Amino acid sequence: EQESVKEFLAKAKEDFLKKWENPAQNTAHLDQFERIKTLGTGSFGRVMLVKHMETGNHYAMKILDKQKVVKLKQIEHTLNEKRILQAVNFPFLVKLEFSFKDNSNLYMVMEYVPGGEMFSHLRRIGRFSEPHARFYAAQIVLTFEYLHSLDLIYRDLKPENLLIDQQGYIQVTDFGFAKRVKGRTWTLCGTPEYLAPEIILSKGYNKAVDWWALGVLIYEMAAGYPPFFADQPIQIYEKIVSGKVRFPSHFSSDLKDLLRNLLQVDLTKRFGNLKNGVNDIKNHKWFATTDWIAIYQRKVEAPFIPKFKGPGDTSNFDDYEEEEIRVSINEKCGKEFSEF
Amino acid sequence: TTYADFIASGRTGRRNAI
Ligand SMILES: c1nc(N2CCCC3(CCNCC3)C2)c2nc[nH]c2n1
Repeated sequence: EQESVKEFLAKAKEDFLKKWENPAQNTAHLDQFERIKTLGTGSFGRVMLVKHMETGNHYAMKILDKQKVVKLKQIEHTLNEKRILQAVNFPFLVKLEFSFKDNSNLYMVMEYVPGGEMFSHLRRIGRFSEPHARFYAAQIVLTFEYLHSLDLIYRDLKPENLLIDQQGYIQVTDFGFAKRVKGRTWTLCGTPEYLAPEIILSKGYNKAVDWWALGVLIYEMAAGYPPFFADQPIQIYEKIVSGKVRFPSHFSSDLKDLLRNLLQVDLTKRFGNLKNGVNDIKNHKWFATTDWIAIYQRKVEAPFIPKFKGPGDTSNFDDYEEEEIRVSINEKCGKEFSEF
Repeated sequence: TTYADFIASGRTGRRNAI
């Protein structure tokens, strides 16, 4: 049972390390894509819907301005993002199809996930029923089991970073804070609402911060609002560090029990961080109806199927101000992004 | 209600990374 998981994970590590040690580089060119529409813009850069002319396939192309990455001190984080994304392979992790760079920009061409962000659906509907949230939570549990076995820390879990595919399953799309680390790490990064108390308290932290963020995600999906919110991030931190969580009266006893163990300030008591590892989560009563293999194999019927008018349809995404992709005649930050 | 307090807050949109 856990022997089959062990075997699966061992072959997964073998495939990952080959790509980790020998990364794919310069696999396409900007001129091979027809730029269609901006899907999103933020600290992650700009993401555009593109059409690959040689195949007619649609993709999501992330554009990062090299000079902006430098000013924002995201060089190493950007090199981590691309190195890890090109190396991983899991049903709930978005595929990196091509990467390349020019004088001005870095480009990551990923599979286009047309269902839109979980965030959009979650805010509109208000909240997900427990079976609905459990279906998505189970996919993250398996994804973190996969990632952590490769010594990867994720650090960017939130509904804004989870997309819904055509089959109703989750696609984890944001590797900007992902890092391969064996010991502890100290970078202050992530989103206020999702930060573990050890990150806020400037301690060295590890993969246990991803299990805390999962507690935050499960609560927000099932309640419609996060366990710790305020108008200012300082007030959110004050709530996270105090050891108090309040649950909606509609929360089941099993759900509250799982969430008290995930949103555990004490690391020697936090689920996912103990001797039994991920099995403390997989075997919790709230997950009793979950068939982990059927979830991985994508055999379970999804609680929600997004509206899909056709290929290239962007109705599940918000509208953004379009800006022209300007490529300078001069190479910027060549040395910094040499390995990209 | 907590839902009404959340909806009236300035943190219901896409949240920026720190
Ligand atoms: C569709 N849309 C995407 N994005 C558009 C919405 C914002 C995103 C970046 C921020 N985190 C969620 C996804 C990027 C994708 N990023 C990768 N694949 C995608 N498919």
